[PDB]
Amino acid sequence: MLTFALTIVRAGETQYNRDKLLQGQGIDTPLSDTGHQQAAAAGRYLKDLHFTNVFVSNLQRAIQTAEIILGNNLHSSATEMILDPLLRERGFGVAEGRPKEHLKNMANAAGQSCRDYTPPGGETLEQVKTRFKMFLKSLFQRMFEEHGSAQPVIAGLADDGAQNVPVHALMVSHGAFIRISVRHLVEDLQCCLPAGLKMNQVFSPCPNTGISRFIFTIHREESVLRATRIQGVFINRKDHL
Repeated sequence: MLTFALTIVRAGETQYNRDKLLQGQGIDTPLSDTGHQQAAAAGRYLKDLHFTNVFVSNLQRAIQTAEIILGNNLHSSATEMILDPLLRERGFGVAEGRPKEHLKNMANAAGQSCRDYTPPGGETLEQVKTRFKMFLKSLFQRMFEEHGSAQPVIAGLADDGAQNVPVHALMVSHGAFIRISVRHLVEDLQCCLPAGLKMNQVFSPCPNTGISRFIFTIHREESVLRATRIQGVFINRKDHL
């Protein structure tokens, strides 16, 4: 109707990951050398895939990660890299630039758990979730426009779940945004899970340039595009590291 693969990759490391500082949207700096190497390893890993569509956070570390992946790709040089602010990392407001532990301290000082707490000038979970839902609606519209009309095999390889799926989007984003996105796919939209992936495993944090994959089936429910099936394939893969 339209079936398409979505590969999701977290940005590479900046200078600030090493120090375990909260980056969010307000720390917008380039990849470290490690970051470059992570992105290059991810690019070699995915080099045999044709990405028909590429969507990227407009934060620099995400842009560069995507550039390096595409620069390593054997098939996707004609693909325009779409910059989408909807893919930006969760904003952590005044907490940005502080070590990650400080966020815990602020939460505790406000009598709230970390899941409940939003620092001044940051986004709530609901706000980020809203950005992913908007991205998704926009994703479905763009994918059906270019590609639409009226069980995954998991071998431990770069093309798992997508060996014979020609329509393939790449999404390059950030750790907290990706975590929230996966949660929406898994919890809200109740996507199928493969091979021993369950609730417990699916919610682990994605490492820098960690790679996840879902297969979407979509159609027109009389003028409204909806997913008739979302199939998880793999989450947070880092073999290339």
